[PDB]
Amino acid sequence: PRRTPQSIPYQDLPHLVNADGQYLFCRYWAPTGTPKALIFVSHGAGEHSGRYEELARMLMGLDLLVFAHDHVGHGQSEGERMVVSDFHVFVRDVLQHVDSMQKDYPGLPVFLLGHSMGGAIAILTAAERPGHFAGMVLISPLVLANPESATTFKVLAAKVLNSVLPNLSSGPIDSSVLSRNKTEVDIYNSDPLICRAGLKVCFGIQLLNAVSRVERALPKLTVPFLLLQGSADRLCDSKGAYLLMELAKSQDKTLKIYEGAYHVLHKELPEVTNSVFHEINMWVSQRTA
Ligand SMILES: O=C(c1ccc2nc(-c3cnccc3C3CCCC3)oc2c1)N1CC2(CC(n3cnc(C4CC4)n3)C2)C1
Repeated sequence: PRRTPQSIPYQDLPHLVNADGQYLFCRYWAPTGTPKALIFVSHGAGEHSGRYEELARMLMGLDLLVFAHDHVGHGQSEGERMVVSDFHVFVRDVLQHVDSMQKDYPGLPVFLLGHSMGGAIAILTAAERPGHFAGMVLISPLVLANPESATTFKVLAAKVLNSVLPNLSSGPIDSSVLSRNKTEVDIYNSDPLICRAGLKVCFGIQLLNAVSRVERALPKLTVPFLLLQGSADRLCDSKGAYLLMELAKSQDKTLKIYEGAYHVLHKELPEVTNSVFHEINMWVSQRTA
């Protein structure tokens, strides 16, 4: 029988088979009553859906049915770790899961929540289905990568794109730039389901594709969104958040800047994280009443 990369049979776990025949591990948090809306949680590179337990439980407490899967190559889903044939695979698979849930739960509004790479996936998902999503919550979405990281990575990308170098990777990122909360950093460094290895160059190329595709999608984006961004973000440059606010056509767009905060706002210092949870709670509550 088919098993996760951690040797657990998929028959023992919630799952979905994607269009490429790959098993995706799924998570669900459903309220005891009739849901007011559905919301898909889109995780970022290297991590997995289990990192969203507390946010998901908050949203479920608002009577939303929260659902997620581990993207291909991540967590408990299948696929060579941190490989993707094309970035759109992630978007396609989100859409499959959304479409499946909308059948089981017809007539409900559907929201997207995405962090980091998962925020770029959310943007591209909404841009593919204009008018279909009720709203998007973006936590430091990948709109522009760190300019310094992008420049040096593009040099590595040149080698892989001009030669046959299938194993080339970037150096690992220093986990301390992910959050000022050292306990959250230590937890991230301890989770066996998180891939903390240096980025394979082929995957980083797909992140460059994500950035290019987000740029082209902005003038089409009309979905309501809440955008949360730290001013000291070394992964997704804050300039991308300002550009998203300026270039999206959405009539309902709000930006909250957390001064001094690092990339992972929902795992930051308690004052930041508590505010992040409260702001998402209010924004979703106002749009599901
Ligand atoms: O999605 C991403 C992402 C986004 C942009 C990236 N950029 C590179 C990158 C790296 N090295 C060389 C180059 C690059 C880029 C330069 C140009 C293109 C590639 O890696 C990225 C990853 N995540 C980080 C990520 C935050 C997750 N988290 C969950 N908890 C925690 C801790 C606080 C508790 N952290 C892990 C989710």
